Amino acid sequence: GSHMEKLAKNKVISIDAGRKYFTLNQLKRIVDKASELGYSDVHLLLGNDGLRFLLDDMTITANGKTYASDDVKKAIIEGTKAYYDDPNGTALTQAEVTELIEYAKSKDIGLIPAINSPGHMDAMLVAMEKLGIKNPQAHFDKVSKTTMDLKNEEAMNFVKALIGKYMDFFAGKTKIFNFGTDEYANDATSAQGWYYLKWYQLYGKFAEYANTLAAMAKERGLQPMAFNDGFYYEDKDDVQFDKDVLISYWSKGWWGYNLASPQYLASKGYKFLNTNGDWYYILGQKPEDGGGFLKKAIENTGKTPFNQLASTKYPEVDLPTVGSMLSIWADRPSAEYKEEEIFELMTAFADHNKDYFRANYNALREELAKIPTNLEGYSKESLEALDAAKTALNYNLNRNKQAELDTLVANLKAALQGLKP
Ligand SMILES: CC(=O)N[C@H]1/C(=N/O)O[C@H](CO)[C@@H](O)[C@@H]1O
Repeated sequence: GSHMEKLAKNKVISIDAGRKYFTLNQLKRIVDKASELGYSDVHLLLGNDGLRFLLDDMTITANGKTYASDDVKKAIIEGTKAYYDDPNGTALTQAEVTELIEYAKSKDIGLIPAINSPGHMDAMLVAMEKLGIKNPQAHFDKVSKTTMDLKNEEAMNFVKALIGKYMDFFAGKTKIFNFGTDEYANDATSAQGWYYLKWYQLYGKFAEYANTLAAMAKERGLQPMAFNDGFYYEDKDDVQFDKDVLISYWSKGWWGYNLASPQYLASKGYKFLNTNGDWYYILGQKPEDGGGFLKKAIENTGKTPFNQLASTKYPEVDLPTVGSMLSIWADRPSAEYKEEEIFELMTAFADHNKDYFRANYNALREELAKIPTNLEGYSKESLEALDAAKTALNYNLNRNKQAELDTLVANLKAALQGLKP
């Protein structure tokens, strides 16, 4: 409602760097563009099908043994390559992600990492086989290639420990950690995972897994995030979930795929990051394919309100959100990533919501850096003018006031150009 509240909401661009590889530089250009358009965060899937992030030390202790760091890396590379051997690269390094966090911090952009499980973990599944964990995959109408078997303790201990090490790295570097939990063995159930889980009475074990991951996150000072799919499926509460989880809500599903309504989750106390399916772009999707092609995503940045949760009509239904997230996915990871399409889409979201997005502070930052470090040998006339310009700076401006901001920075330049001994 207020100027302050709107700017305090999260405005997030999501990048699926799990299915598909992105260079440090491509990610830095995304954060750049995120900063310029007044976003607050970049949500970066690192484990999503492919596992595209390796820590310097990947030693894992589970199952009463330890798996050598070198073995863990080699296995993961193999797992990720088997999902998709991307010719542009395999995994980002620790040094790369650390630099991306520092860089994003310098531009007032948070990073929100995601490592997906128990679904979307093709690469982890293969890696576990290579490390001597047999049959880690869930098994329904056929053996899953995507999802871990909830009954396999050996696989479960390994993954939990692996997610731990990832969370240890992000602790004190990022505020939020997304553990995902979307799509339970959809490839093995004709996209009816949750129905299969309830049918087999494994849904309770699903919640246990999810609740464990939320507690792990919290223990290490990370806000846990997850997608909506798995929580209180079909609005039933026979099986309980951690209430502290930030729910990234993208859709209520479709016929026979009966996700909890956002009304039901709100009534359970959840906060949402509005990740509306309407805003999805899948790299390379064409009009003729239906779903999230670029021109529909761009049109929806106007048509679907900022605060509208999927399946609800806003403002008739008005549920509290912490902010909204626009998502770029790489379902066919060999599709070409075309920066400008993403930029055009980010820009369109920001342009239709100028009251939510910050102005562009990059020019201001450039100018503040041109301030001399000592500045003790200049006149008092020169410095009074620089004091007054520095004081008149406004960091609270939204995207409707670029001009108002540019003037302020112009005066800072003039005062800096105005100094003299
Ligand atoms: C949370 C989520 O969105 N999960 C999948 C998805 N579910 O509808 O659609 C996207 C685009 O097809 C996929 O890339 C996602 O991995």
